Amino acid sequence: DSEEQENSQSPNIQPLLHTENLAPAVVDNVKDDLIVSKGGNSR
Amino acid sequence: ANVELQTSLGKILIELYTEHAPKTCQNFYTLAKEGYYDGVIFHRVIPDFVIQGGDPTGTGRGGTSIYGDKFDDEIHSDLHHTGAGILSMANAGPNTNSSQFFITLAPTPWLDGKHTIFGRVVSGLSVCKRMGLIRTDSSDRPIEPLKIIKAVAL
Amino acid sequence: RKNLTCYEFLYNQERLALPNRLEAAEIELSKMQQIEAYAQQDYARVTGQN
Amino acid sequence: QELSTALYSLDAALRVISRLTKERDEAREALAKFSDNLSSKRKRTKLQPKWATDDAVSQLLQATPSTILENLETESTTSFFPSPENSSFVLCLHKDELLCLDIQSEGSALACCWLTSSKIAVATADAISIFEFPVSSSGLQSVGEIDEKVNFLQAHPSGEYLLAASNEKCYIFSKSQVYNITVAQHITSLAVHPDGNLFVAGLENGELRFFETSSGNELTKFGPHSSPVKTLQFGENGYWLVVTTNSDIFIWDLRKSELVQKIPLQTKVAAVSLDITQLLVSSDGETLYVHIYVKSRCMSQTHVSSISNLVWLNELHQLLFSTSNGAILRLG
Amino acid sequence: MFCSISGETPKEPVISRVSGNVYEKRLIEQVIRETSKDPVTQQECTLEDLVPVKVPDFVRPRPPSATSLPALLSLFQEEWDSVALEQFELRRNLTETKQELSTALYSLDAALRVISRLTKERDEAREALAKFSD
Amino acid sequence: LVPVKVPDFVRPRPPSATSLPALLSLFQEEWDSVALEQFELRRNLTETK
Amino acid sequence: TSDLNVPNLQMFGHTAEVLVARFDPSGSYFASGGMDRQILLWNVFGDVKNYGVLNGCKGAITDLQWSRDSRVVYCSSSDTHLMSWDAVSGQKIRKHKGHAGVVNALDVLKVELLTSVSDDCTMKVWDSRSKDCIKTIEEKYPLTAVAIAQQGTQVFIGGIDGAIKIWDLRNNHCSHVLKGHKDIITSLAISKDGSSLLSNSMDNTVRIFDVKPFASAQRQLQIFEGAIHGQEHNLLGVAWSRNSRFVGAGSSDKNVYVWSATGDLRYVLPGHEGSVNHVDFHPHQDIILSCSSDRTIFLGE
Amino acid sequence: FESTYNEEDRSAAAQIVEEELKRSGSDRLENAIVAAGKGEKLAAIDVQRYIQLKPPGTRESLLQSAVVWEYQKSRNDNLYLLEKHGEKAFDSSLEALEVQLELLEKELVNTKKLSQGCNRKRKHYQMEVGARLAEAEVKFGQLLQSSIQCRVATL
Repeated sequence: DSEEQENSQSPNIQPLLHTENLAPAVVDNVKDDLIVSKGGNSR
Repeated sequence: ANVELQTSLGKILIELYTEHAPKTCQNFYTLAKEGYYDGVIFHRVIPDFVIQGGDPTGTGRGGTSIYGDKFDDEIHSDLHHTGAGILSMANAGPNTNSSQFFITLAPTPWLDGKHTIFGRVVSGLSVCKRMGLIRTDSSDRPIEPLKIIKAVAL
Repeated sequence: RKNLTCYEFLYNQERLALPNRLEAAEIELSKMQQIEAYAQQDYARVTGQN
Repeated sequence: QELSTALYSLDAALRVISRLTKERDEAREALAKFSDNLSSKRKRTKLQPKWATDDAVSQLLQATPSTILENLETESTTSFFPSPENSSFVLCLHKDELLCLDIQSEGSALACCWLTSSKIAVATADAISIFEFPVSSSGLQSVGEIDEKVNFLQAHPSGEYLLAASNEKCYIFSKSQVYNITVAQHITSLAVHPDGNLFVAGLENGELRFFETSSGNELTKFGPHSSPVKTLQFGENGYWLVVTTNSDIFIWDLRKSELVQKIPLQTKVAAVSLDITQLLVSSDGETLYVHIYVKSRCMSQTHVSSISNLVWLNELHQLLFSTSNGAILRLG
Repeated sequence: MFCSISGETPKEPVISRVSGNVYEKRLIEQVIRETSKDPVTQQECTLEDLVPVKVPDFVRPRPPSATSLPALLSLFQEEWDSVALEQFELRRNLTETKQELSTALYSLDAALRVISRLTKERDEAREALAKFSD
Repeated sequence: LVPVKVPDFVRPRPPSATSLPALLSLFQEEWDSVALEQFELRRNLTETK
Repeated sequence: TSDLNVPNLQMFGHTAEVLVARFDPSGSYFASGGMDRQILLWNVFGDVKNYGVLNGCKGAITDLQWSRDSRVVYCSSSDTHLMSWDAVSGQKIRKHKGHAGVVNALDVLKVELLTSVSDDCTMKVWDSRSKDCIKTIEEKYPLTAVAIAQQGTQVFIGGIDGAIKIWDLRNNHCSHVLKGHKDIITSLAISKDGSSLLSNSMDNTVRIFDVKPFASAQRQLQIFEGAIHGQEHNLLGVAWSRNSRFVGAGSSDKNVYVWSATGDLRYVLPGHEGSVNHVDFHPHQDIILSCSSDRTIFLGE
Repeated sequence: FESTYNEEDRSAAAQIVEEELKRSGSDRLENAIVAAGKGEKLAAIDVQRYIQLKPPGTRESLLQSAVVWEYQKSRNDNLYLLEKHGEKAFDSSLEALEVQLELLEKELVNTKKLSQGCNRKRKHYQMEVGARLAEAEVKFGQLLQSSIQCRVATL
């Protein structure tokens, strides 16, 4: 008897605000870190 | 599923095993669609072992998949390295596949474990056979930049 | 563009709001340090006999 | 865009609420385990010293001793209108202690009203008869009309529009008729807010029917009480409210519509009616206690024999106007 | 390919200066006739604000049966009904979105009231904990 | 210089004779076709007269 | 992530191993000294060049401490002395004598009070003008590092025994020991507020203790491994960040170590050519200072 | 936001919100006419009885035959005109279709990249602030414990 429409649709992309980010959030930092380190070479 | 690789030596044609391993080919397909692979060196060439490449930095490390860092491989028994030209992926751990890949030049029955197989080169095998004969320094790295000009997916 | 504009507005609202939370945390931190300072002065008056 | 922004602000504030309540209750348990080991208005001091001011027995006939209401004129507090059980509306003046006006109609009157012009009054009877009978004329000029008892009486500020409520879930408006058959919950308590834009009406099942006066549609239900609530009355300063039930006296706030004060009494003790001067409050019943409304047993007067049916505050707050069902009229 | 007003394909598209968007001559002209301004920017606009640009034009391929004939009148009635039904759907969408917006705004205001009340209860509770510690 | 601002926010149509401006263009095309036929045949009528 | 012109800056100078380099309390200046019996003054922002040298010391600068006024410098020498150098003019102000060995460490007070220890198994507190030790404490084994509380009655002295001694200057009651270490304590540093002590010892563990009159037993908060000490028995320093949430240390394994005060290693960055004697954090920004026994001092973030 | 919550907490907060809500409280004329008409569908009707081909009768048969003849001639002209050029116009329509398709998808991928960037900056900021408040509340709890133990220890 609860307001499923007002809650499920509200949390539809609200979880995606924390889920969709985690995919590309592990992409730019990896390449930027490698570029910053290896641009300075092994030494 | 089909990708043309305009490499610097010549033309590489690959068909992706979507039916066998679907997850590991979708990233490659959409990655050829985005086409950020332009101007990427084939940083590793070992005679009769591999030709590895696919990293933006060109230092043999890195490369982001669509998942961003790494994904989980899927392997099944009938996949094998029995031939010369199987297109596989690269990893540095249990499940640590990155955007780079390689092409086989010999049967490698010892390498069919933690390593996923996801391609068979139907044309341009001659190009890989000559890639096996490339100038290489002490490390398995070509002296001159073995870039890939551009890649269409088709 | 829907979710892009929504993300813009939520970013603006969060950048506005978080300084208030940080300031409240600092204020309560300062008060709790003051009360602990009084407590340790009391225990120090105890400690003067040690 | 506005809808999505609002919905996402709701979700964010909902998460705020979730964490907020969570470790608040955590810390409440933590503390619980930790502590284990107008200058003319009468003042509180003068009102608390109130006692019996009059002893009227001739006002009400002793043949049928019973009262159900008591109305006072705002312009003249000497006029008191206790509803008599002899089917006669008796208008009496305290100065002479005499029945100045008698209006005769077969049932015991249950409610009465007084205007500000010292001439207009209305009464309600068990015979489903509600008549606005002027005291000066001592005769009924209008008729308000059924097959069941009326549970509440109300009127618009103009004094001619009339609203009545019965126990059959039907209400009479003196040009519309809204009927709710989904709930079918009888009511016992109701009153009209002096602003006049809305009103509340407690029901038998404990829910409260809060409806706008102009629209006439219920928009709020407050059901935290059990058993029939005898009465509810709004204050005058605006933010003082009082409710009672067949076993405590509670105070409410109009904006929040939530409990703000509770005076606990025993189950067998039941309040009847409440009076407001938001300065001071008066109560009647088995246990008579009057408390200051502004500052939340302060008064104990037991000179009213029998069960006190109503209590009113006279002018200057020097004495009260209380009546009982023993045909007695004691002024506090 | 689509005029920004109705979505129609502008055979003679135009672009503006304050906000360059693809627009059709007749509709902006009727807007100017109604209100001599641009509702897109809430600014005064003149007839010269549009510049006739060169386009290859959008070829209009005919359906299997469109050769005059009552096919054309059946299409008249059908597109009448279709654009009108689009209008009904869009109007009822107005009404539903505004009522939902009002409900959401009321819920949001109540949420603001309760977060303020709950925050005050936090302040007294925190102070109660701190003062127990003595 | 004016870059392209094609995306916008509104709903396009098929570029054919299935929209009312386009359909009305075909209406007037039918009308001027039968009008042109009447023109030529009325020239022929006056010459024959 | 700062106002530095370059993320990493190498400082060249000195003719021998540099033993100490300490920031000005304002965070605008800093000085360095070592086995070359010389003190170099620097500029934190700008061209980062020398503006003065402090010559006259007849021994290696074992330790030095900036003054709160940021106008006078106190230097500890290996030749049993304690000189006071006027930074803005460079002349000898005073030379405090009285020790009987190499003066290992030095610390300054919020009030002009100096403290020091030396190999003669003694601790001496000096007034800035008395020129004599107003109080002296005698121990059985040589002391290695000191920490003075900014409030001004407790001093923590670490030496050979592997147990920190807490001395109350007024009370002279010493029956309270911060046991837990098992070898030589190289350095001690007090937190900014004065609640926590940072200890480094030759038993290879960098530990953190609480400085309060009252405790719930086992005053040891936590220990950090990794920071190893070589066979040269050097005096490796530890530092407290400006926010006192990142603790820093140097190790003889060519590593600069920064911990999160919660037991999680944060920085492991190498870059030194020899044993790193001293490490310090900037009191305003996120700069980290390095000082190694290779005639060089590193800048930080 | 960064937190580990179950949906039961969300439903409880929503029920609290519902409880507190309960406690607190152009168009023209032709278009309007046809709209009030066809609001119940009411598909408008027009004569399509030009294919029945009424047999020999009154003048209506003559009118239908003549109009059908004229429709047929116009249909002939239009369809032959269509096959004069073939489907080159159709090829151009499909090519412009794929042009616009690609132009849209380019801006779509640009927009999702921007949204992912906004997401990642947001998630970074929330991470740093949430870590700060986490250590804050931990040290608050340790401080409460220290204060209470000190106070009882003084005795």
